Amino acid sequence: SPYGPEARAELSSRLTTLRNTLAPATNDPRYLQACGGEKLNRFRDIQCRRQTAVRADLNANYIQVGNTRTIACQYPLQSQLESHFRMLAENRTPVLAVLASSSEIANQRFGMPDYFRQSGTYGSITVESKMTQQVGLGDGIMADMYTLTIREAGQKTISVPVVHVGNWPDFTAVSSEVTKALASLVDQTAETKRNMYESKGSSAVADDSKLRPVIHCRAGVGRTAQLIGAMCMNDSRNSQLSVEDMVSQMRVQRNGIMVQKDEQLDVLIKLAEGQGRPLLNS
Amino acid sequence: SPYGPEARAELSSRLTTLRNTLAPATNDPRYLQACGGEKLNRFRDIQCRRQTAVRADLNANYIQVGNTRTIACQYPLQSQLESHFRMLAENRTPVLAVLASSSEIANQRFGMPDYFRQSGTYGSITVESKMTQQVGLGDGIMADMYTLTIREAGQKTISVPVVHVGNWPDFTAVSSEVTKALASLVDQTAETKRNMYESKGSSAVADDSKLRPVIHCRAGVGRTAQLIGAMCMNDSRNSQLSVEDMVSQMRVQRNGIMVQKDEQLDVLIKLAEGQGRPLLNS
Ligand SMILES: O=[N+]([O-])c1ccc(O)c(OS(=O)(=O)O)c1
Ligand SMILES: O=[N+]([O-])c1ccc(O)c(OS(=O)(=O)O)c1
Repeated sequence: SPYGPEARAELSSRLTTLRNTLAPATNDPRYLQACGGEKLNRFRDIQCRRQTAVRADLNANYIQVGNTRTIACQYPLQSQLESHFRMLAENRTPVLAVLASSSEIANQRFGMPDYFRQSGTYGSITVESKMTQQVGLGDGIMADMYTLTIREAGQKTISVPVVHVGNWPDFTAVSSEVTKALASLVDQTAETKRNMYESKGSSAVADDSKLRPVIHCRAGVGRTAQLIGAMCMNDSRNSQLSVEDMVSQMRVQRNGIMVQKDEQLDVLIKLAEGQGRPLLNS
Repeated sequence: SPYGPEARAELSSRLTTLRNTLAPATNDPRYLQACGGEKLNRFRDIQCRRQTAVRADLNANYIQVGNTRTIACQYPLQSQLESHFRMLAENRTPVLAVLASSSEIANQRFGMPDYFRQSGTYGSITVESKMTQQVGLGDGIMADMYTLTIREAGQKTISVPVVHVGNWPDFTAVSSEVTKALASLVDQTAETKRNMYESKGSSAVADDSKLRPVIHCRAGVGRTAQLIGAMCMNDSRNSQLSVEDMVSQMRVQRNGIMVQKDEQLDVLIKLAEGQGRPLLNS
């Protein structure tokens, strides 16, 4: 069977080799180094591939999986909020998906600023947050939506749709079903916003680096990778892209931890199976 | 005014761009293609989004607008009736809303079989039609109700409540007041039937692809989309979902013609205004 134990063990074997190869050495030239000064990485061992880095002072990467273009990042550190908002505004972000829970954000020990549910001033940037719809995803998991309006003197004002999975559970994986519902919602939100930009003749439409959904959880490697994998499977342009391809691509373009847990890879396996998409490359 | 000429012009503009982007190319990969064979699309330019298609041999789509889950389809071709009945039964359809007029049905040149007002045999499926209540909706518009009992050897017998509005003319919008009364009746009918299935511990309750109201008119883009929009505004879970959201969601999940006529979009605007719901996204 293409989705049996033997196939799963082979997929695991190829991915483990790749994680090992991509493990960051001290002062690794493959990875962004703090430039710095200020702490760049939220976690010491969770680093940001230099050649696909979005900004020199964020832990954030452009990732293309097949045809699917995204940005994946860590939850921005306190010091990084201005730069983070500048990334969001410059990208003409069509959806920001935050997969860290309300309980994580509320936990002062974790240093995850509640930057999208309240208004605020961050250096030369001001941000206004407004609550919009709430969408159930299944299993009682809820997406709370917002718009963030980012203002800065001498810059165009940009509003960004936010999808926040406020009760992502901390003790269990989220199911493939909830994952698929979340990828659909995030993709739909992006498509509505991207359409507005296309309608106005935005020059961002022509720029490979712009109009990318931005996805973060806490480290930007576990929950983030599970959603990015599900989004690439939702994309009609990605026929025949294997699970091995998707995960290898996320790993090379961000770090070797992308899809951090077995349960996360299992979701991607189950979604692929549902589509009759291959796990392994021939 | 957020409901004035300027707002409405901007809404139309965004919706037009989307329709144009969604236009099906010859052999478009975003859309379901005829599997042979028999005609799939009742109208060659009214196509069925592949990623949300219900069955490979029907022009029919799962649509979720905010939290509201439905199925929208074209009036089934004769050769599609058997598959159409199998969709209805497998979905444990809580209500089937038919918005095609008695005149259209009667017009033999339109090829719209009278599949719900009479009993019949469709391959291995037998269907028994029984008339139930009649509910007036305003402006002399009438909802005629039925119960379709679908039987097939070795399969569970399923009964489907039908709401047929036989006097909503093709290419028109009934008033916002009639639309609101029809959405209430359709939602109420589904609620009663869904309750029955829950009382019996039906497995369909847990399944997101099942228990969806099914709505069709002739093409499944005009009158259908007006009703679906009204149903989503009747759903208490959809606070702050904009008209721009609702229509963009219907378009991405079926085709770019959803909400075919200005007058239909006008009913949705008028219903939104009545609720202080936004027309546009920020
Ligand atoms: O490795 N980590 O540093 C790490 C820490 C906490 C997380 O919750 C996590 O998972 S993640 O946020 O889904 O990527 C990853
Ligand atoms: O868009 N169309 O090409 C189309 C064709 C026939 C219809 O009868 C129609 O109207 S509809 O049945 O209310 O969707 C729409």
